[PDB]
Amino acid sequence: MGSITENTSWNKEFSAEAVNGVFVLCKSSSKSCATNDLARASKEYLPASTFKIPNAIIGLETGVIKNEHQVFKWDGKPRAMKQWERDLTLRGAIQVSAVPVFQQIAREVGEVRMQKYLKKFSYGNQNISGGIDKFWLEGQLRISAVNQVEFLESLYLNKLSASKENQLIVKEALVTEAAPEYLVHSKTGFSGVGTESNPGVAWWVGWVEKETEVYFFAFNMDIDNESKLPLRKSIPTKIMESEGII
Amino acid sequence: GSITENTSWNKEFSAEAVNGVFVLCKSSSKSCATNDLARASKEYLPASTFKIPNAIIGLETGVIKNEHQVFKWDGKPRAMKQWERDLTLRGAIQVSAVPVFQQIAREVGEVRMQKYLKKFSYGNQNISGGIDKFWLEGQLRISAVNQVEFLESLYLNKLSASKENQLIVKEALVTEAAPEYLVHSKTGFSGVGTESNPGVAWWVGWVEKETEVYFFAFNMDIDNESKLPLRKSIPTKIMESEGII
Ligand SMILES: *[B@@]1([O])OC2=C(C([O])=O)[C]=[C][C]=C2[C][C]1[N]C(=O)[C][C]1[C][C][C]([N][C][C][N])[C][C]1
Ligand SMILES: *[B@@]1([O])OC2=C(C([O])=O)[C]=[C][C]=C2[C][C]1[N]C(=O)[C][C]1[C][C][C]([N][C][C][N])[C][C]1
Ligand SMILES: [Cl-]
Ligand SMILES: [Cl-]
Ligand SMILES: [Cl-]
Ligand SMILES: [Cl-]
Ligand SMILES: [Cl-]
Ligand SMILES: [Cl-]
Ligand SMILES: [Cl-]
Ligand SMILES: [Cl-]
Ligand SMILES: [Cl-]
Ligand SMILES: [Cl-]
Ligand SMILES: [Cl-]
Ligand SMILES: [Cl-]
Repeated sequence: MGSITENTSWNKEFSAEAVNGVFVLCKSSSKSCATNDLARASKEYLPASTFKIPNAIIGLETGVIKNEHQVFKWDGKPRAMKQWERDLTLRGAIQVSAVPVFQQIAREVGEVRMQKYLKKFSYGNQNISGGIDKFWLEGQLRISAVNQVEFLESLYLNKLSASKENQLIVKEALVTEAAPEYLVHSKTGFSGVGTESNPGVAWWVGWVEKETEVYFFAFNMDIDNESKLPLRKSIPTKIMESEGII
Repeated sequence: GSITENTSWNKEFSAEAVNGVFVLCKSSSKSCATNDLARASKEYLPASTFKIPNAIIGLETGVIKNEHQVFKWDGKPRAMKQWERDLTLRGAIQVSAVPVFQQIAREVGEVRMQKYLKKFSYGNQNISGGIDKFWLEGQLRISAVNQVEFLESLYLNKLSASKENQLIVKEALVTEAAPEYLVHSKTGFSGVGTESNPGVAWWVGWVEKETEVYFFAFNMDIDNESKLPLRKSIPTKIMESEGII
C-alpha cells in the first residue's frame, strides 16, 4: 503493498560493512513497506537461486514434482558443489540450492509452461530467454526487491495461481529458523562474483511470523568476493533486530 | 511391527532418577526401539500433545476457519500470562494455550470428536470427563508407541483429513530448523499429580534429515515442575548420541 517509505537510518548497517545493497521490510497488517534506498529497491537483478521458490511451485503444479516426499536421486556424476552430490528431497535441494536438480525440473516444465506461470505470478520482467535451464542464473530474467516481497506475500496468503496444497508444500520447505517467539521462512541467492566493474548479486528474501504479525523482507547486495556472502544475512538480521522483530 | 529394547539409553534416565520411556523409530513405525518395552505401550493422559489432533479436527470441521485465523483474547483473565493475547494457530500451539483449544473442542462437540479419534486410532478413544478437559483430567489415554504411529500418519499425510489441513498443522509444529535437519514436536504436561500418583510430561515429534525421517515419543513421571526440562534434555541427549541431533 500500500505504501513505501525511505528510512535512511538503516544505511548505518550497510556503510559499516561497506556494502552496496538494499533492504525492503513490509508490515502485513498496515500494508506498508520501508527501505533504505527507494531506487535500488526497484532495480531488477538476476533472481539466482531465489527463483527456486517459483520454480518449485511450478514443478509441483505441472506434476514434474510429485510431492514433498519425492527423492531426487543423484546419478553419481560430478556436480559443481560437493553438497549437491547426494539424494535430496525438495526441501534438501532448496536448502543447499541444488542447481542441477532444479535445472532438470525447468527442462521438464518447458518454455511454454514456464512462461505461462511467470505471467500468472507477475515474476519480474518475465523474460526467460537465454536457455530454459539457465535463464535465472545467467539469462535475462530480472526481478526487484519490491517485486520479491509482493510475490512472497501472495505465496504466504496462498493467493498465487496454484493449489493451496502446492503453495503449502513449498512454504514448509522454506522454514529456516524456528523460535518460540517467531518463525522465519527464507531463501538465499547468489549469482556469482560478476565481471570486472560488474559485480554479481546476493539475495536474502523471506518473511517473519511473530505473534499475530507478518513481515515480508527482501535483501540484495553487490558482491565481488565469495567471502562477503554472510553479510546478506547479517545486515538484514541486524536491521530486523533493531526493529524488535528478531 | 515389533518393539525392541535398547538398554544403552537407560543411563540417561538413571543419571536423573527419572521414571520414563523414550521411543525412537527410523523410517517408519514398523521397527521401534525403546528403553522400556512395558512403558512404551503404557497409555497415559496425553495433555497438551492432544492439541495436534484437536487442531486437525478443528480444521476438518471448519471450527478453525483457515490457517491464518487469529484467536482473539476477550481480555478476561487466563491462567497464564502468555495466553492473554491474540494468538495464531501456531502461536496457540507453541504456548499451549489451553483456553483456545477448550473452545475449539466445545464447538467440535463430543460426537464429532469421538468420530475423529476413532479415525485417527488415537489411544483408548475415551473422551469422557468433559468436552473441554478430557485430555487434561479425563479418561483419554495414549501410549508412546501410539503417538509415534499417529505422527507417522500425519507425516505421510495419511490421516483422515485433507492434505492441506495436515500441512497447516505440521507447519505449526516446527520447533527447530537447521540446514541439516528439521524438527517437528509438541510438549505435554498434565501437572504434578496426586499423592503416589504423579503427573505425566511428554515430548513427541519427528526429525527430517537427509532423505530419512525419525519419529520419537517421550514421557516421564513428574511430581515437581523443576523436573520439566528433563522431558527434552533426556531425549535430546539420546538422539544426539545416536548422531540424529
Ligand atoms: B543459487 O543462487 O544459490 C546458491 C547459493 C546461495 O544460496 O546463495 C550458494 C552457493 C550456490 C548456489 C547455487 C545458485 N548460485 C549459482 O549457481 C552461482 C554459482 C554458484 C557456485 C559459485 N562457486 C564459487 C567458486 N568456487 C559460483 C557462482
Ligand atoms: B499442556 O499440557 O501443555 C502445557 C505445558 C507443556 O508444554 O507441557 C506447559 C505448561 C502449561 C501447559 C498447558 C497444558 N497443561 C495443563 O494445562 C496442566 C497444568 C500445567 C501446569 C501445571 N502447573 C505448573 C506450575 N507452573 C499444572 C497443570
Ligand atoms: Cl504488505
Ligand atoms: Cl532496473
Ligand atoms: Cl544482475
Ligand atoms: Cl552441477
Ligand atoms: Cl509464531
Ligand atoms: Cl560458494
Ligand atoms: Cl550466508
Ligand atoms: Cl535410530
Ligand atoms: Cl495418566
Ligand atoms: Cl484459562
Ligand atoms: Cl510450567
Ligand atoms: Cl521444557
